[PDB]
Amino acid sequence: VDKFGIKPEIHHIFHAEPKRVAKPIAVIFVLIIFITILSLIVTWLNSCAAAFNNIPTGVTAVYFLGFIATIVGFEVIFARYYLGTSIFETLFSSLYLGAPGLLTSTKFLRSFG
Amino acid sequence: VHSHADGTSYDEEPYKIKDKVIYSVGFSEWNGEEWLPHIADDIQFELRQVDPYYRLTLSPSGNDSETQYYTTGEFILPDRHGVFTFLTDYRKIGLSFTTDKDVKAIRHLANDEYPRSWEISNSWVYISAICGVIVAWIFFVVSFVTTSS
Amino acid sequence: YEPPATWENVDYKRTIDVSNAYISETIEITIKNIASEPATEYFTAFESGIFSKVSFFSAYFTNEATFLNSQLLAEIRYGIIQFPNAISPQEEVSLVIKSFYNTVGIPYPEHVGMSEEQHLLWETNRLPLSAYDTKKASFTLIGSSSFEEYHPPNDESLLGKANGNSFEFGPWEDIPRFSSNETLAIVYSHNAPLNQVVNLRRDIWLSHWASTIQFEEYYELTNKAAKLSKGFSRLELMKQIQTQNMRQTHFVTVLDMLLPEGATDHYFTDLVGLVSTSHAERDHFFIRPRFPIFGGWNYNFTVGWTNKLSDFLHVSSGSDEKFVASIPILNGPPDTVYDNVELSVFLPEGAEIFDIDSPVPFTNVSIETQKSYFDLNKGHVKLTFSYRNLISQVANGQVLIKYDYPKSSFFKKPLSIACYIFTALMGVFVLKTLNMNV
Amino acid sequence: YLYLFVFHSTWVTRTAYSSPSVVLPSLIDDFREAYYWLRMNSDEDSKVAAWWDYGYQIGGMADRTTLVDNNTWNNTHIAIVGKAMASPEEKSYEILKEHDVDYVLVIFGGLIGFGGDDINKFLWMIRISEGIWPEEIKERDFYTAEGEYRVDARASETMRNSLLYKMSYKDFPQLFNGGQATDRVRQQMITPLDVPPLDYFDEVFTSENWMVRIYQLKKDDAQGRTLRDVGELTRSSTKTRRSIKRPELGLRV
Amino acid sequence: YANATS
Amino acid sequence: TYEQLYKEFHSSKSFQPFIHLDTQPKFAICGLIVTLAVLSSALFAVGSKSSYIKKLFFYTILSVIGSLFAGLTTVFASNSFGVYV
Amino acid sequence: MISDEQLNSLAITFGIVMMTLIVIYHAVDSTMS
Amino acid sequence: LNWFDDRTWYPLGRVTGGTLYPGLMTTSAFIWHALRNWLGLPIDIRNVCVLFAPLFSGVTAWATYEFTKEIKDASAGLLAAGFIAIVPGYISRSVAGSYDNEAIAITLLMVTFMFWIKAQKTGSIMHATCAALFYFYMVSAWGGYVFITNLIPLHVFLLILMGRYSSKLYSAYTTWYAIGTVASMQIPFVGFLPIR
Amino acid sequence: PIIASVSEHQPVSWPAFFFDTHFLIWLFPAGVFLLFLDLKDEHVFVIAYS
Ligand SMILES: *[C@@H]1O[C@H](CO)[C@@H](O[C@@H]2O[C@H](CO)[C@@H](O[C@@H]3O[C@H](CO[C@H]4O[C@H](CO)[C@@H](O)[C@H](O)[C@@H]4O)[C@@H](O)[C@H](O[C@H]4O[C@H](CO)[C@@H](O)[C@H](O)[C@@H]4O[C@H]4O[C@H](CO)[C@@H](O)[C@H](O)[C@@H]4O[C@H]4O[C@H](CO)[C@@H](O)[C@H](O)[C@@H]4O)[C@@H]3O)[C@H](O)[C@H]2NC(C)=O)[C@H](O)[C@H]1NC(C)=O
Ligand SMILES: CCCCC/C=C\C/C=C\CCCCCCCC(=O)O[C@H](COC(=O)CCCCCCCCCCCCCCC)COP(=O)([O-])OCC[N+](C)(C)C
Ligand SMILES: CCCCC/C=C\C/C=C\CCCCCCCC(=O)O[C@H](COC(=O)CCCCCCCCCCCCCCC)COP(=O)([O-])OCC[N+](C)(C)C
Ligand SMILES: CCCCC/C=C\C/C=C\CCCCCCCC(=O)O[C@H](COC(=O)CCCCCCCCCCCCCCC)COP(=O)([O-])OCC[N+](C)(C)C
Ligand SMILES: C[C@H]1CC[C@]2(OC1)O[C@H]1[C@H](O)[C@@H]3[C@H]4CC[C@@H]5C[C@H](O[C@H]6O[C@@H](CO)[C@H](O)[C@@H](O)[C@@H]6O)[C@@H](O)C[C@@]5(C)[C@@H]4CC[C@@]3(C)[C@@H]1[C@H]2C
Ligand SMILES: C[C@H]1CC[C@]2(OC1)O[C@H]1[C@H](O)[C@@H]3[C@H]4CC[C@@H]5C[C@H](O[C@H]6O[C@@H](CO)[C@H](O)[C@@H](O)[C@@H]6O)[C@@H](O)C[C@@]5(C)[C@@H]4CC[C@@]3(C)[C@@H]1[C@H]2C
Ligand SMILES: C[C@H]1CC[C@]2(OC1)O[C@H]1[C@H](O)[C@@H]3[C@H]4CC[C@@H]5C[C@H](O[C@H]6O[C@@H](CO)[C@H](O)[C@@H](O)[C@@H]6O)[C@@H](O)C[C@@]5(C)[C@@H]4CC[C@@]3(C)[C@@H]1[C@H]2C
Ligand SMILES: C[C@H]1CC[C@]2(OC1)O[C@H]1[C@H](O)[C@@H]3[C@H]4CC[C@@H]5C[C@H](O[C@H]6O[C@@H](CO)[C@H](O)[C@@H](O)[C@@H]6O)[C@@H](O)C[C@@]5(C)[C@@H]4CC[C@@]3(C)[C@@H]1[C@H]2C
Ligand SMILES: C[C@H]1CC[C@]2(OC1)O[C@H]1[C@H](O)[C@@H]3[C@H]4CC[C@@H]5C[C@H](O[C@H]6O[C@@H](CO)[C@H](O)[C@@H](O)[C@@H]6O)[C@@H](O)C[C@@]5(C)[C@@H]4CC[C@@]3(C)[C@@H]1[C@H]2C
Ligand SMILES: C[C@H]1CC[C@]2(OC1)O[C@H]1[C@H](O)[C@@H]3[C@H]4CC[C@@H]5C[C@H](O[C@H]6O[C@@H](CO)[C@H](O)[C@@H](O)[C@@H]6O)[C@@H](O)C[C@@]5(C)[C@@H]4CC[C@@]3(C)[C@@H]1[C@H]2C
Ligand SMILES: *C(=O)c1ccc(-c2c3ccc(=[N+](C)C)cc-3oc3cc(N(C)C)ccc23)c(C(=O)[O-])c1
Ligand SMILES: *[C@@H]1O[C@H](CO)[C@@H](O[C@@H]2O[C@H](CO)[C@@H](O)[C@H](O)[C@H]2NC(C)=O)[C@H](O)[C@H]1NC(C)=O
Ligand SMILES: *[C@@H]1O[C@H](CO)[C@@H](O[C@@H]2O[C@H](CO)[C@@H](O)[C@H](O)[C@H]2NC(C)=O)[C@H](O)[C@H]1NC(C)=O
Ligand SMILES: *[C@@H]1O[C@H](CO)[C@@H](O)[C@H](O)[C@H]1NC(C)=O
Ligand SMILES: [Mn+2]
Repeated sequence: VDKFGIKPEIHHIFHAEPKRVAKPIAVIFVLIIFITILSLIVTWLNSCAAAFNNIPTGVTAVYFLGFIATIVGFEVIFARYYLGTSIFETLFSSLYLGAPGLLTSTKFLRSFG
Repeated sequence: VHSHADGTSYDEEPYKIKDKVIYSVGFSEWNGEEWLPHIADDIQFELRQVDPYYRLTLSPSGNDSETQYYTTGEFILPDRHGVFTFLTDYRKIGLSFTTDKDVKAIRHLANDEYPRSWEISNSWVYISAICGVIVAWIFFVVSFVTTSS
Repeated sequence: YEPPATWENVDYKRTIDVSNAYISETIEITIKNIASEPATEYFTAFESGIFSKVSFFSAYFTNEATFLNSQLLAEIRYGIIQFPNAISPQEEVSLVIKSFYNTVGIPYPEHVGMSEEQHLLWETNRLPLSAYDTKKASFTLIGSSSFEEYHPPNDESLLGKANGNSFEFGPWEDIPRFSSNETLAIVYSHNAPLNQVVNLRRDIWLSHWASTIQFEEYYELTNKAAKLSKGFSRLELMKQIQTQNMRQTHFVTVLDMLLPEGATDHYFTDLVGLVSTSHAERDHFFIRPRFPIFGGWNYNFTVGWTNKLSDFLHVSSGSDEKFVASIPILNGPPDTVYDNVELSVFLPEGAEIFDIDSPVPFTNVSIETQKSYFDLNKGHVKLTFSYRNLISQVANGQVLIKYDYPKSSFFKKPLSIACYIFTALMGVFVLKTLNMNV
Repeated sequence: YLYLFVFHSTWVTRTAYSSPSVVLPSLIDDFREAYYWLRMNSDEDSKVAAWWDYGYQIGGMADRTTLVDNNTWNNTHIAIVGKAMASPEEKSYEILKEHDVDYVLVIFGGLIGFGGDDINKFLWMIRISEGIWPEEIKERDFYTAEGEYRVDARASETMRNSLLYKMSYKDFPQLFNGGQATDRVRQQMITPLDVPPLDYFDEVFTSENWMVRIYQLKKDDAQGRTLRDVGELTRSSTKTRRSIKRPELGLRV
Repeated sequence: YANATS
Repeated sequence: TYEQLYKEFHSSKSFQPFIHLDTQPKFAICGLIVTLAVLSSALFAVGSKSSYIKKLFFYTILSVIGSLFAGLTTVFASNSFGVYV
Repeated sequence: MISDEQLNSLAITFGIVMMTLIVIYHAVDSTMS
Repeated sequence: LNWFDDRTWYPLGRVTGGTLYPGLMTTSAFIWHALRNWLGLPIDIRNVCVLFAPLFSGVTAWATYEFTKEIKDASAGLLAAGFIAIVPGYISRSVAGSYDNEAIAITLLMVTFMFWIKAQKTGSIMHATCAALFYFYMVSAWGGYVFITNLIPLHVFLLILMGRYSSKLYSAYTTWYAIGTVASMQIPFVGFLPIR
Repeated sequence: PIIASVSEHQPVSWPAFFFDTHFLIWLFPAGVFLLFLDLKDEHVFVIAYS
């Protein structure tokens, strides 16, 4: 009776996509982390750990600002990589920031330390 | 003819696991002087790798002047990748034998086709940690260079 | 549309030659004007398919030695022959028309053996097709050893007789115009390969610093002869070889390329590497493909060589910076037909083309640039011609290019390399004059 | 000792480690001839079955689809190929037809004494097939009764009827006048009565030195007769064809 | 010694 | 136009090379030596511990000479290896 | 192009020169220091 | 990186992006692009892949010189470079035409080791970071990276048993492990293997 | 059964060690012995590698 009649239907059976945690518990843990970071910053400031005493002045100041800009800058670049920016644009912005940023940072560290 | 359920052809964007697609084919009969729409209720479409992953009976959708058109109401491609065959083998005793085959590759999901980290509630705790760490690191560097021992 | 019947044909003699892989036709035509108005034009009739497959078309006087102006016009199609000086209203003219088509007869038995002889079936109109009535006509077939007819007609007059390597047809003595109704189907014996180059990309590179011209040709060859029944059996091929059957066979075993005199540095490769079975003799380059090319098989390959620039490039007399190059359009095997030719000439970087001309009509011409081994700037000037139906030894003309190349452009290339190196050196100096110490 | 080191290194490099495997010196260029034939005279969407050793090269030089290659990540698939290459031609036909195969490519060095041909690898193919399917493919049936691995008139009847054997030694005794060939890799003599015919495959290409042989799976019969019976029908003309009697067929369904 | 049968 | 150009081409002198190909290998081998000498000297000048206003001057002149030589020898060597420019 | 014997001679010459110069360097480094 | 070819392992295909070490192809393509656009030399890709290994033999020689200079001195390094330049055990798999994973791997390996030595005896964080970056390069280029993953710890472990622990050891090994481990999981063929 | 069949995964005979290293094969053990009599951390790395 094979080779001749009609064959029954077949339907694929798909697997299960992973379950995701309910949003309130994740929100609670994000609040925990935010409180922890606020704790860290206030702990630093309350103690004399960070006292902002050796602030550069004069010409060294601008070098300081260049060092700060290079540091924040790279971070910003990475954030934009996290948002969707390509890897080639990331490497090009990294080179453009890293040449003069490296010069300014080396000069700051060589003149203030 | 098979295509995406929306209507996009295969060549505009090749297939991919768990996609939605539609298949259609027309049949006509010769009675000696004319070509007339053929009406049958037991034609079947198969999607096979070596074994039939799908086997679906076709329903009539739209008659033309000479050809009756059958379709497979939109279905979902399996979650397995590989080279599949879309096949219509109309082999019924007493009539001519019909064979339509199409060999097409069904691809895996790309790296930029998964859901992003900010869309899964679980990752929310892990992004926050990383984000907080980076901010603290910046403050630490500043506070390190602006303090005196 | 029909051209006005200003002429009448005293006599019509059509001889078709089938010796080569293309059809050659010579018409002996005697014409006299039948109107009182003087007319300097004559029109030639061609069927749509024959018109598309026409490669070469020319005409002259049976007495003079120079050619008239014969141009194709673009569903019988027409070619126009122009007369230098007008004719009397009633006077005789003796024309000789020659044409070469890109078509050939298909094998009548499509599948034959490795050693069997081949026969081809060719279909052409039997009575003279023309737009001017003819009062005498004749047809002849030459080039083969045996001629037969496929489904001959009952009427005795519409039949032919054999001579030595010849086949004459009926000497009819009154034909009306546009009488292309009966179609003749002839079967003849052609036991040679039918070579067909589906695409040729011929690249000529000119260099003033080295004083060399380099030719690189990429062939895409096919064999339109009978297919092999029973498939290929290397044993049978070897038993044919060792039997010393050097008979004219219809598969390609060795090609003979005819190169310009004085060529050097020959090479023969294909898409998979370098082929070692090639041998150079004076003016000739013999080539053996990886496998014999039987009916229906393809082979895409590449040949190349070098020549002295002083044979193709001359200097203008008014200034030492205007050059004229005369470059051959085809350098290939003896009996071959081409279906698409893209001929590219590469002039040096600073060259500005001033004048161009081709001896045969082309389908396209274009000018662009392309970068090469030391082209830091825009690159070599690429001048490309596109031709359609070309035949091996009837398209023997030469393309003429007149360009300008000042000494500034000659010396600017080492200068560009020097600027690159100097920039790198300045960069090294800059990198070694700043400290990154902490 | 330093200078001698230099000399020894140069000699070892020039002698042992400076030869490609796709061209053999003598030149013998039979791999690139059959690969370029596959690339020029076969449909672009064509599947070529062969042993896994020659996977990459095909995909790199013939530019056709393969079933296995050197990146041996799935072993069941390789076992399927080796079982097709180690079974009678009917079983091999069914297997290779299920996988939509068009061409089969074998390597044979019996004429020039290559040595790295397919027969040498046969016992390995067999071992893998045996591993996946122990009760269908038995290595002991490819030896003689005394334990020899022969290909002459003393070869076992299972080795004689395998696909690789008939696809390697076809038309080989007729290459020599008199009908007595010598396998230069095995030093055994082959007679035109040793090689049985192929009824399910057709030779489409043999390289100039017989190193690479490409066969094509023939299409099935329109009437539904087995390809074996079409072959017997061609190889047999008898006046008294058979008796009247009756078929032992079963009930029509 | 290559990635090939022996 | 074809006629006139043909007549011109067939009534003119041939191409005479600037420097013959057979000579260019020697010129390349000599210019490579000159380039090596000059450049290697300018690297010595870079290593020199003298003032900056004079190191710049010497380096620039030496590089402006070595680069001309290196370009010429690049052309000659490329032509001599079989890669015509 | 270059031949096979020529490339062999070139490789051997490069090796011999390299070994001789490393020996001279080692002798000067060990003797003068 | 997202390549799926339907011309190998016919009915199944192969996900070639995530089952392949993409370092060799990436380096060859970068060299091709740099020759074609920055030097104005459009060399055929086939020739690039053919001459890849003769080009990196010299870098392997230089890295062996540096490593041996880190061991004994510069004269020993010159001897080691001369040896590794022409020794047949390395030439067997780096002849012009041999375009396998090792054509570059033996180079990167050496470089990694060099940096690690400079990281182990000086205590530098920068040299440990360079060692980790070239270890990532080797993980992306060749599958025998696991050798290094087992050789650098063993070393450290031995130094602990001999009583030779120092703060330089902590600095070097901890920096290398952290950075190289987090970086080696980005190759899709490796994935979560460094932890399981 | 497959890893056992590839010619690159087989043990080595002694001549192949002399074929690939002319005389470096009997300087290699001596150099390891000489690195043991002056044990530094870098040398321990070389010994374990060896
Ligand atoms: C490496 O290469 C090798 C060789 O190329 C690959 O190996 C192949 O892998 C295939 C799977 O991908 C495998 O095919 C399966 O074999 C299963 C076992 O078959 C044998 O046993 C059964 C008895 O159980 C016999 O009847 C049969 O003849 C064999 O001897 C089958 O169970 C599978 O069949 C199912 O799938 C096919 C098509 O996918 C259907 O036609 C069939 O009807 C079955 O379908 C059911 O299951 C699927 C999900 O798998 C459902 O979607 C479907 O709706 C059906 O579900 C109903 O039935 C199930 C019970 O099965 C029930 O639980 C459910 O509730 C429903 O009622 C399939 O035929 C090949 O045999 C195998 N080849 C070899 C030589 O080993 C290997 O994959 C490769 N590795 C890779 C790629 O990584
Ligand atoms: C202060 C300096 C800071 C910079 C530090 C620099 C390098 C850190 C060292 C190692 C980090 C490893 C992780 C980065 C991987 C980036 C690849 C990528 O980019 O592939 C990614 C994704 O493919 C992959 O994952 C596959 C893995 C890639 C394997 C690596 C290729 C091998 C090459 C080896 C190196 C060759 C040397 C050059 C040749 C000579 C493409 O990203 P996308 O284009 O889709 O952008 C979108 C950005 N979304 C995704 C975040 C939105
Ligand atoms: C950083 C340290 C690097 C150390 C060196 C590294 C690698 C080299 C070692 C071994 C490589 C062996 C190469 C074998 C040659 C194969 C081709 C061949 O054999 O050419 C020979 C010819 O040769 C020669 O006459 C060359 C003569 C002198 C060459 C110029 C000096 C070379 C300078 C090199 C750098 C130049 C750049 C200057 C920038 C300052 C065959 O010519 P043909 O008949 O085929 O030409 C076609 C026929 N016509 C001649 C008519 C066209
Ligand atoms: C960013 C990193 C850049 C690294 C380099 C930096 C700066 C210098 C750049 C280039 C200097 C010249 C390089 C020439 C290489 C092409 C030769 C070729 O390709 O030769 C092959 C065959 O071999 C040869 O004949 C020469 C053999 C000796 C080659 C010696 C090479 C020494 C250097 C090794 C590394 C070279 C760079 C690696 C990437 C190519 C071309 O054979 P064919 O059949 O295609 O044509 C043949 C011509 N018919 C078709 C007309 C017959
Ligand atoms: C690098 C460190 C620092 C940076 C950061 O941490 C890691 O990485 C940032 C991400 O970029 C996150 C944003 C992603 C985009 C997302 C858009 C949503 O809205 C869209 O929703 C679509 C569908 O619903 C509509 O189609 C659209 O139109 C509509 O804009 C919005 O709700 C939330 C938002 C903005 C995410 C917030 C947190 C961010 C900024 C994260 C930071 C904390
Ligand atoms: C002193 C401070 C000054 C402010 C700042 O720090 C230093 O420096 C700013 C930068 O200029 C950033 C912007 C860059 C351009 C970027 C374009 C985005 O478009 C994307 O949108 C995604 C979906 O949301 C798509 O997926 C992507 O493909 C698509 O590129 C847009 O959304 C965000 C935007 C504007 C960035 C936001 C963060 C900014 C403002 C940074 C701040 C933190
Ligand atoms: C102290 C440090 C550590 C903490 C941190 O830096 C400072 O400050 C955190 C913020 O709290 C950020 C979260 C805000 C909530 C936000 C919800 C979004 O979901 C949207 O989704 C859209 C699509 O449906 C819907 O339209 C919208 O309505 C819906 O809100 C989600 O994308 C991103 C998420 C979770 C942010 C992640 C990063 C966090 C944690 C940041 C860290 C970097
Ligand atoms: C500083 C770097 C760059 C320079 C270089 O590396 C070190 O050092 C170069 C050497 O000088 C090499 C040449 C040696 C001479 C040798 C002669 C042969 O000449 C043939 O031609 C006729 C000639 O009279 C006759 O017939 C026969 O002698 C013979 O057949 C020729 O084939 C090869 C050739 C020229 C070598 C090529 C490679 C060179 C240029 C080497 C470079 C790579
Ligand atoms: C400071 C520098 C300056 C001086 C120099 O270095 C130190 O000191 C020179 C040596 O004299 C070297 C030669 C030795 C003889 C050797 C013979 C080979 O020829 C055959 O020798 C047979 C033997 O068994 C083989 O059987 C054959 O295979 C092999 O071809 C030849 O290839 C290389 C050659 C000539 C050496 C080349 C380098 C030389 C000239 C060296 C100079 C560069
Ligand atoms: C001290 C040591 C010892 C103990 C241990 O380490 C620390 O701690 C264990 C964890 O419990 C780990 C498992 C968690 C579940 C996790 C699921 C992932 O599945 C992903 O697979 C991708 C395909 O690439 C998909 O794309 C993704 O969607 C999908 O999430 C899988 O890859 C890894 C796996 C199994 C973890 C690794 C092993 C375990 C057991 C770890 C041990 C080795
Ligand atoms: C790996 O299995 C393997 C590598 C090298 C050799 C080998 C030769 C291979 C190819 C050759 N050509 C075709 C030029 C010659 C070879 O000669 C050799 C000589 C020795 N000696 C001197 C002991 C060693 C190996 C080779 C083989 C192989 O034995 O065929 C195998
Ligand atoms: C070799 O040349 C032939 C002739 O041009 C190519 O054949 C053509 O291939 C394309 C694509 O497959 C088809 O669309 C054409 O119909 C073919 N033409 C003929 C006359 O057969 C062939 O593709 C070339 N092969 C390679 C590997 O380049
Ligand atoms: C002649 O010139 C070119 C032949 O190369 C053709 O026109 C161009 O064809 C290229 C090929 O893709 C296109 O990219 C261009 O857009 C086309 N136009 C131009 C202006 O370049 C065509 O054969 C001919 N063009 C004509 C007659 O205008
Ligand atoms: C199509 O429509 C119906 C069938 O649903 C029937 O009238 C006939 O088959 C067709 N009609 C016309 C007008 O073509
Ligand atoms: Mn390998």
